Amino acid sequence: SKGSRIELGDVTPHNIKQLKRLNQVIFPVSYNDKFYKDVLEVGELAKLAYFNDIAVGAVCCRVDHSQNQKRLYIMTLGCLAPYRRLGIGTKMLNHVLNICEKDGTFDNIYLHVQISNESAIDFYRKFGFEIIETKKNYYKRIEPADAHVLQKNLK
Ligand SMILES: CC(C)(COP(=O)(O)OP(=O)(O)OC[C@H]1O[C@@H](n2cnc3c(N)ncnc32)[C@H](O)[C@@H]1OP(=O)(O)O)[C@@H](O)C(=O)NCCC(=O)NCCS
Repeated sequence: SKGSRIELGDVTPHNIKQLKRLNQVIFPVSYNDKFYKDVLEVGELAKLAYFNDIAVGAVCCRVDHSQNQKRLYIMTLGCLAPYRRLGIGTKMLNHVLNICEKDGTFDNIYLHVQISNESAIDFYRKFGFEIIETKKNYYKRIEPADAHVLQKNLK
């Protein structure tokens, strides 16, 4: 962490415009105004990521109670293409893993990855996420439509 050029910051009504902008470039699915209203309310579960004080990424999560578990759902975690492989993803994922660890009541953390997202699969598997399912036709508008469900067990 020391000397690091990467820093995470809070999402606020002041920089939320910048979050949406980042998400529009990085992620193939569009998020509605509800998404953005909700992110302003999850506190530490939404962050902007900065490299040399430039906003280049963001992570947005939600608490999920499904399958009789308490789950952390990563809805978006990503950064701008020219800044990849610099540790920014790791900083964002470690931020969320650290919250779950301090809280202690989460059963797992999971997310959906388009089957073509080789680099995302590589990234999450490095941290102990596993493909636990491939959902056919998960995505409505993009090709390919299928998504892997990646999950890391915490319990
Ligand atoms: C997936 C993503 C978040 C990774 O972020 P990042 O900052 O590049 O990740 P990091 O620099 O912390 O790298 C983490 C480790 O993951 C693995 N990894 C990450 N990207 C990889 C790639 N393209 N190919 C192979 N391994 C990769 C590596 O082991 C890497 O460590 P290393 O650089 O020492 O080899 C990034 O590629 C991204 O923003 N993707 C677009 C958004 C997306 O699809 N995210 C998934 C949800 S839909």
